[PDB]
Amino acid sequence: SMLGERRRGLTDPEMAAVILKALPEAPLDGNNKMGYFVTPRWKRLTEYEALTVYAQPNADWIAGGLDWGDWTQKFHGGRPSWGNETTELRTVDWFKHRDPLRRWHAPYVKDKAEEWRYTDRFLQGYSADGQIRAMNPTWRDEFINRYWGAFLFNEYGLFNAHSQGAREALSDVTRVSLAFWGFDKIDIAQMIQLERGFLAKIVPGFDESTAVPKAEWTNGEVYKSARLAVEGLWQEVFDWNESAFSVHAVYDALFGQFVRREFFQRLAPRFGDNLTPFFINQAQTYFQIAKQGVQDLYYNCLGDDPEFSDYNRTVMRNWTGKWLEPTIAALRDFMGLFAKLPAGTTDKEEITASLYRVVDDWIEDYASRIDFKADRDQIVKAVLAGLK
Amino acid sequence: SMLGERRRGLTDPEMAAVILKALPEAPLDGNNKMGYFVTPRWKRLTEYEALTVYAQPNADWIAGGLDWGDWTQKFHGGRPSWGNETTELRTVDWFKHRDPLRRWHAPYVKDKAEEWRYTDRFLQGYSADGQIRAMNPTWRDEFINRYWGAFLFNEYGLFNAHSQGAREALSDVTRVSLAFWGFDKIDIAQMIQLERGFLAKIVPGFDESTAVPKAEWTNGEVYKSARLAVEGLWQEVFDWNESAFSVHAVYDALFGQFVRREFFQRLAPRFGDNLTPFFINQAQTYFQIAKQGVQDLYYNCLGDDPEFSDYNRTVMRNWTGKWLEPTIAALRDFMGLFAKLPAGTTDKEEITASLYRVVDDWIEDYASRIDFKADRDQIVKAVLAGLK
Amino acid sequence: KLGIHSNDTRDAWVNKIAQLNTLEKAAEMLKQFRMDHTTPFRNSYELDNDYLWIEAKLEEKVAVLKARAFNEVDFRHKTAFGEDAKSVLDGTVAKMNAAKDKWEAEKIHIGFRQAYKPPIMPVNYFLDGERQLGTRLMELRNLNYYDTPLEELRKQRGVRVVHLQSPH
Amino acid sequence: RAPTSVNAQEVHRWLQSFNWDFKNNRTKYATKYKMANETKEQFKLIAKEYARMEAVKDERQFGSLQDALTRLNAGVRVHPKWNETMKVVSNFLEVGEYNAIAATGMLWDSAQAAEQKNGYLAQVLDEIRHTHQCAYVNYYFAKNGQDPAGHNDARRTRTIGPLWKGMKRVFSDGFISGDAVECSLNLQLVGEACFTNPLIVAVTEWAAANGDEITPTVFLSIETDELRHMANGYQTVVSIANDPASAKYLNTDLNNAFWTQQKYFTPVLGMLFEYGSKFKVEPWVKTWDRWVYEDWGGIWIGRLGKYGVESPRSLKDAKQDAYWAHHDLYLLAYALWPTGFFRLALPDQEEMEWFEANYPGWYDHYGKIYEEWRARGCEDPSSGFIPLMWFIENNHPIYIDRVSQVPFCPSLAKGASTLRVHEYNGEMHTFSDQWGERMWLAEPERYECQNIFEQYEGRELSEVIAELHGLRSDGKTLIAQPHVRGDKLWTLDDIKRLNCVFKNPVKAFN
Ligand SMILES: [Ca+2]
Ligand SMILES: [Ca+2]
Ligand SMILES: [Fe+3]
Ligand SMILES: [Fe+3]
Repeated sequence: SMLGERRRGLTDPEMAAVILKALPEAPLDGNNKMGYFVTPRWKRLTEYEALTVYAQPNADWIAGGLDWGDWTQKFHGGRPSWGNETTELRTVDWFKHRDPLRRWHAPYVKDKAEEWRYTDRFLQGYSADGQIRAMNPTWRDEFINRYWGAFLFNEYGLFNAHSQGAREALSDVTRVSLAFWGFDKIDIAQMIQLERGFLAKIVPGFDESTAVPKAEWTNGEVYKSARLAVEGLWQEVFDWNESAFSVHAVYDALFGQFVRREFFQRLAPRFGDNLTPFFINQAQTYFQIAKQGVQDLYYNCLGDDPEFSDYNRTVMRNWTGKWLEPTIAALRDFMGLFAKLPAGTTDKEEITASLYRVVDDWIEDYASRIDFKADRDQIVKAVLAGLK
Repeated sequence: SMLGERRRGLTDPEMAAVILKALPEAPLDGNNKMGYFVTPRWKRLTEYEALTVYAQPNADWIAGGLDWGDWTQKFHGGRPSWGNETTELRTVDWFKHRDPLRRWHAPYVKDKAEEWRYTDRFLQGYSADGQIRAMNPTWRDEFINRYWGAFLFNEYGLFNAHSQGAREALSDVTRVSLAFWGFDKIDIAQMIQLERGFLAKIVPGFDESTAVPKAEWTNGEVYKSARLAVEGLWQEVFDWNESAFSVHAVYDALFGQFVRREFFQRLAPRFGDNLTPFFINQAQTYFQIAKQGVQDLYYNCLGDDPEFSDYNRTVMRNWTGKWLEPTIAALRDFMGLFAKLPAGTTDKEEITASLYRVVDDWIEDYASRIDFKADRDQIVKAVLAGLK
Repeated sequence: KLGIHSNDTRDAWVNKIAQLNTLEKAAEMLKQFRMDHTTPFRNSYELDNDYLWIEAKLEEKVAVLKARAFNEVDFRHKTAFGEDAKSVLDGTVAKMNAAKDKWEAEKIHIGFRQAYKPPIMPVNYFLDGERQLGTRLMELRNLNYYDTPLEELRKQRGVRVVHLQSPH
Repeated sequence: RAPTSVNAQEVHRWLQSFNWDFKNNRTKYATKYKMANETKEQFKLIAKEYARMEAVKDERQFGSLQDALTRLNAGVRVHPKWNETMKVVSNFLEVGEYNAIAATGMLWDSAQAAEQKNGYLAQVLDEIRHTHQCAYVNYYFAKNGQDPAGHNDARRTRTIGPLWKGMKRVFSDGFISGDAVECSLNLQLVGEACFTNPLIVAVTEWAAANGDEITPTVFLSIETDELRHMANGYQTVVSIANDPASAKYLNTDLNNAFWTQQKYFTPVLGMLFEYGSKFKVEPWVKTWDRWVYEDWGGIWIGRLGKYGVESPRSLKDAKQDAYWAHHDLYLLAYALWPTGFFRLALPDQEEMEWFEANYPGWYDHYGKIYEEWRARGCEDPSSGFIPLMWFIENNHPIYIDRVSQVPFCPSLAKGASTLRVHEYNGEMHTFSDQWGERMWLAEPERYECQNIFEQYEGRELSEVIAELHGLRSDGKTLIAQPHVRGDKLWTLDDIKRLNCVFKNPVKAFN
């Protein structure tokens, strides 16, 4: 019926009157702030904190927890639902972390959703403006489809490296930031395939199939030492804090930043390709989004923990060193691609300047934070020793 | 107080009871489709058509109007609020036009807003990732600050060219598309300035002042004929369709597409400039969006009008020849910018080819639509003459 | 001074834990604490309300010391005792796949936790074990889970049945 | 040169080829089953499209909240009983959403087929949206409500009471501790399929019946995300149904899963619905029977039959123990009202007529007790009376199941009254049913959760509340109350003077 059948307490005369009659004449407490007891990272409490902090039911025996008692149900053997034992790192309070961007689900999907639709329009303009006409056939069929297409699995692998962390993180603020770091990675991977799928639609004869890129990844040479580092950070690491740290503050900051930015984002232009750099723009904005959180977690919080500063800083340097090597190995194996580029596309003087940029940045954004002594020269020379 | 003081009929038991009692058993008509009497362009009437079509109170003496009688108040002298006398074109119904993108206000600001936010994120990730390091100094300080910047006034002029149309357009659907074509142009002009203001922040010594690019615009040679054409389209055309048609189906289709895409989009990537191509992507997207509306109005509705097709085509051919000449002059002078580039940046063949692309795109997307007999060889040859 | 989060019995252990300044007894004391105060097989339940918190406050001190008194290679392959992480994991899994029943398997897993739980064993190997050890325990346990009547099951667990009330 | 683009499906076409083989490509969690890496997911989503479909729902929801609803003062014109009830429903469901995050992350790890992982991953995100959605409901009610206490700090104040322990079992620990597959049965196969999904809508029905338009606005959004999780749960069984181990463990983990969930919600939901409201929608008996018996245990379970899934054996039994369960529970809840973070109310004349009408014999037992309690002054803070006292005086011990954490009083209950007490290695254990007894007997080290009496034993009530900040702004008035009126609110002092001292009830057996 036009009026319907269900009567509603807010609008139904009889029911609403009963509700109104039962109402007090003033709120039974003037304190209307849902996260009032939470200690602000900034001047005022943000919606981000009120909605996130302490949603995890940890007891006090887990740094920061506010509940009490053992869990109600545990793993066969007795393993706690969550516990201190799942990470080498120790802290005064696991709830100290704060995403500099204050990203909860809402803002998070709002931004990626805008990007998705911005992306869709971009592709329709690009195709209608016929920009594909100025793109180098070789670069397209060989470097974007094969090598770039194969890097899809690199990002994809770094994504899955977040599965355990999504299950073991010791706090809500760390769990959300972490899940977003992983989601952004799968995003990029799917974006590399999106481009390949696009090209297929406007470039007859272009196969979107992963077949080619996959084989270059699984049984290739360019990304051999690379895949080994990924299969390691993902399946061989069991400490959630080691995966997040190692991946975002070691592997991906060196190998990843060099490949995405110092190779494609830098060479794609010279081949009349404004398409790929469009997606690499996203992956780089994302990288910088994550980095702020990854720094706030492992440095501001852990590395600078008022009681375990020394401890963590040591364990991290330990990881920094444990992975800096597999990283370096994955970078030199990448060099074998520079001899694939048409003769006269890039001299080593550049590679040295770009290879030094990935390292230098890494040093100012990570290594120097945990007081890890890194030698720019030895690093650069090491990966170079595999070049051409 | 907690409950408030104003009583609402939807919630106040007493008032609601009064409203509920005066209500009918069901709706007094089952046709709950606002705009139900509008001939849909597609399967079913769209929200875009319903919220727009017939909003303009035209009387039957202005093709397609549903009202009757003269206006209530006219200009001193007798000039009608709206009238046939403000355009040379004729049609059987001014309300035929449909924006292929069905953009009414909400969708429009939604997309531009996403673009604003996405742009904001881009710059932060671009700046934080330190990408200017790789941008060639000369290209940045001379070709972006001076020449790209100067192009800001070209787009600004084209924007202003839409002022009269906003007041004179004979229908709501046409007015709205016009307003959006114009508003998209002012935005581009502002993005070109957004880029300069940005470089001023991350590149020490870069002056964001518009003086330099403005002196280039108002006094230089490279843009001389372009400025002359723009000043004319803007202020010497008193016919709202000649203005919109000539701007989008002649001048911006040739000069604009050449400068944005065949010069800047094409050359910036060569000088390690991913910054400008970012904004050009928007302009090209906007250009492709407008083209659809422009083609629907001038080609599908007017140029193919069942009663005035041959007439409108004659007039648009007239307008095309009128503005093709000053547009060729605009391109001819632009050719001068090539001699300003670093030796070996591009050659006569690359320029001639890019020139032929633009003209061929123009010939099939516009000229051929009205049977304008355009000769590609002749146009390119006339422009090439400006190659200093 | 009674409390749930702050109480004498707790202030007592931090006072005690503080005296530690050698990874030696620290590591040893953690294992003891675990043997007496954790799991159904604990030696006592007198710290029931505070053991979880103290255990962690203990693990902390053991971590800081083990970090300062261990080289990088060992810190991730050698237990706080001196044992070789891997060798243990593989031994415990070797024995677990040997167990002739749930009852045996059960004792191998629980005992494993009490002994090598970090900061003793490196987390990587610990959870790696937790994967295999837990898989064995469950496989045996969940096999014909309901066939054994409660009466008989109760004798197997060996509980002191103190009271049974059932109108049905 | 036609305007072209690429969509979710188009990219998802090759998502399956994203995973590659290598020695260590295996789950990090202990399990008894093998999920086929050949499994597919129903919805072909990409991170980006997923973001878009959820941001659209957000815009509506938050638009209604911040605008139309705020203008209608929808945050205030809600019945006092329901404003309270939502402190529990929203925050308690919040933990379910939050642990479901970890749960699906664990399942995302278990999955081998790239599509199944993506399916679970999609949920990981939904649960995060739900965690924040439930958080927003309390947040909104705290800011625009008639009583912010409880809504504003349930996250910490919920730790004072016993109802919370049980919630954690089915919605926290149940979702993540154990064979990943068992955790999937708790969460998706039973949790969401049998309870969560339909209660979400049910909650909106009761909310609207009581003036709450805020909750319907948020829960209905959350609702829209549930068909993906159930599909994830369904695909879980499909991914193992082809494995021999499955036929050897699936039904046993599912039955434990069924009992685990029903054990808490059967009594708890009925109580929140029928006692935390003024206007009713439908007797819990009706609802329960329909949900669990005909829909879940009937239609839904019937679909997986072909996959080797049988109706839980403890099903008949669950029905037996159900009828008076929620009515039995509220007695304990109100009796221990000072341990909550919300305000409870005693049934009024209209309600008592409703209960008796729909639950023959309700008055002769619960009705009379409540009237007895009220006449004695349980609502007035100068009476010095707390119903917990009535339980002591009439020798009616209140125990806590060692497994489910659910409070039960066998000497008074009109529902089940079985009681099994054991002792093992110096500790006593109390069980309320044959199924939970078995789980402990078989897996004693999985359930070592200290009950409320164990922790509070010897402590004076007033100081337990004080230490856990069970007070309101003024630091004098309690958050919890034995009535929902504006005046005569009990203070910590009114409690201290009672001189109530917690005792471990199992100790009576010596
Ligand atoms: Ca000149
Ligand atoms: Ca040449
Ligand atoms: Fe959920
Ligand atoms: Fe769900």
